[PDB]
Amino acid sequence: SGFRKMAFPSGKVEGCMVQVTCGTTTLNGLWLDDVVYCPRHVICTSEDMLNPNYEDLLIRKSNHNFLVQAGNVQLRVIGHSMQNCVLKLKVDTANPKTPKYKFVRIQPGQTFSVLACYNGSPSGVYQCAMRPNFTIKGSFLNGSCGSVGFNIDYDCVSFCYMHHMELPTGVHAGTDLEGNFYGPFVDRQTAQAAGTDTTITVNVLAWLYAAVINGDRWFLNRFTTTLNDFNLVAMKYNYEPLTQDHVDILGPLSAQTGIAVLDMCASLKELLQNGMNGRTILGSALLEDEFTPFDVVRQCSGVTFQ
Amino acid sequence: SGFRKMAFPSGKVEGCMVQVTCGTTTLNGLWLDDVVYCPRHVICTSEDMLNPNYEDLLIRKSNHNFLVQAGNVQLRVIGHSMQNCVLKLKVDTANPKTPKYKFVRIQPGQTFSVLACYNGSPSGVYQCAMRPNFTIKGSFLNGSCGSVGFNIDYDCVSFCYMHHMELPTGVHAGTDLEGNFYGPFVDRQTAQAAGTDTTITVNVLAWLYAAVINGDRWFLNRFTTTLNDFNLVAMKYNYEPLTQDHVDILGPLSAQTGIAVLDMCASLKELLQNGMNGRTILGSALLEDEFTPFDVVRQCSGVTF
Ligand SMILES: O=C(CN1Cc2ccc(Cl)cc2[C@@]2(CCN(c3cncc4ccccc34)C2=O)C1)NCC1CC1
Ligand SMILES: O=C(CN1Cc2ccc(Cl)cc2[C@@]2(CCN(c3cncc4ccccc34)C2=O)C1)NCC1CC1
Ligand SMILES: [Cl-]
Repeated sequence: SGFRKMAFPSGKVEGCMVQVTCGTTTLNGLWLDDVVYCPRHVICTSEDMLNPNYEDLLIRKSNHNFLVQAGNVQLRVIGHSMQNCVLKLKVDTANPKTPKYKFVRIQPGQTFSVLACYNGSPSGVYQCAMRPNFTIKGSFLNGSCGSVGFNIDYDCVSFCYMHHMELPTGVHAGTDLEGNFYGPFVDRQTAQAAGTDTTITVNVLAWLYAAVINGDRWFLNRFTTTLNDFNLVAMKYNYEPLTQDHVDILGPLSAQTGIAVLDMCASLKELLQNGMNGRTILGSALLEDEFTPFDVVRQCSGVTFQ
Repeated sequence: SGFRKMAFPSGKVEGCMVQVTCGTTTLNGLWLDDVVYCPRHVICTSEDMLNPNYEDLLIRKSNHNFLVQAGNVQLRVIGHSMQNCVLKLKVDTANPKTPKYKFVRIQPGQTFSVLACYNGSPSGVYQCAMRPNFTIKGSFLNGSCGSVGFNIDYDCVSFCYMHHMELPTGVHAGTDLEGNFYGPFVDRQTAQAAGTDTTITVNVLAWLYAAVINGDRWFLNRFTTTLNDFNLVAMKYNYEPLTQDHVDILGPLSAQTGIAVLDMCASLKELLQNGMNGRTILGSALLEDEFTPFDVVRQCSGVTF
């Protein structure tokens, strides 16, 4: 029993974190085999950020301008290249702690663990979701750039995020491990703002199923809804539209509890209209949207507390 | 910017988790040097749990009755002993991944990271606090016994909890690594219940300071209070009494924000008597009490391990 915001064990990722320094700029790198991946803005000063010409800044650099430190050992850079917004530093030593891994680009609504790092040293691990506006609500200070997001389903680490910046509203933006930004952001200090964010409806529904599995049903009702009527109401509360794909993905949770997806949608409609009236759901007074259907199945018991 | 419920990196603990099997019971063990530590109830069947005589159950066991598996390697048990509610299995191989460590017993209000494990394999990591009633609000299924709680300071892992059982309300109970239970619990199948819990006041105050550090200031006011007048409010709302020690511990957070502790107490008093009026603090509609003053300082400074 219980339901917590749970991160993947971070050990496999901790063994990949290194410090990358270019001149006066220091940040984190990810060392997999003989390559260290890091944000390309490691080659920029604060003034370079207004309108950086990364190609012009990079051509002036040699391999020995990049200092890479793994623990208390200096790695030797023997090559460098830029791929989108990521710098790939070829080193002369393969990481002996390289886990089984993949680079995966995730969609909004998907969750992942973040290993926050400073100076190549891990400080903490927490769970995040890619928001519908492509930002993440992380906890990152200056020096955290290059910290990564990942999932570890079945002993293989799937790297999905690398940290690059904090937006004026205090939320965060970054790239996949190929250097492609999530959202319409650029690694430039120009006017950029997080678009209006919305609630991840399929995740709220998954978390309501989690509350039912753990033995709570106070929020259910005798009503049902059509998908379009549900969407017409939900969008009035800044909730993402629920698609037929989301209904399909909720199938196993619907089967385990015996509650049809559109019946749970009717409960969600009522909760949006009424609030919780002094009650909580899984120890929360707000509707939680950073647990996916897959996360609930992973954490919750396969047996419902009927 | 940002404020999240953050756990310590779990790598140093993952390298210590093993599977321990005794007959039909399978749970997790902690392998440090040549000893594997695990709940002593690994030697019990469901019927034994009704009224177990652990010394009598243990004397009937040989070293070869304990199957210890580290990854896909079988460890050989060469000795066994019991210390309080923990079983210590001497093995023929020292763990090459043993970190620098200490066994520490924590007080209620203190937080720690839990590395939830099943069959000796880590599944997840989350943060939690020892409640004033000595239970923890964890997330554990059958097979999670032997999973541990810990904190890190520099390179040293301080092991503070080992998981043993779930109570009827869905909360959890366990021991320190010397096998002493937190709370008035026993490792037996009998009627046991979590006592009435209270809110960790010093932690709520620390989290209000974290909200001010992050730009949330709507709840601040021109008022102050005495510690005596605040404690009368705390008792009325099921909050733990705030002591001069708690005020001293909040000193660095008070200095960073320029808000006196008793000044923050007057803000909490008004929140307790009026609610949030449709507002949130750090994305929460409830007053959060599972961040200590040290957790707030550590997260807002970037301490590494
Ligand atoms: O003070 C700056 C200037 N930043 C320009 C800029 C522009 C583009 C890119 Cl890709 C990167 C950056 C920087 C590189 C470091 N960085 C940070 C990343 N993660 C957490 C942070 C926490 C505090 C300060 C900085 C952080 C950036 O956003 C610095 N940004 C933050 C202001 C609130 C808005
Ligand atoms: O059905 C039982 C019988 N338990 C007796 C008992 C008595 C004393 C001790 Cl130390 C241990 C135990 C057991 C050993 C495993 N265990 C569990 C630990 N953590 C999460 C669990 C989740 C589900 C089931 C069991 C769990 C215990 O509490 C099993 N407990 C669950 C009922 C709510 C209360
Ligand atoms: Cl995805």
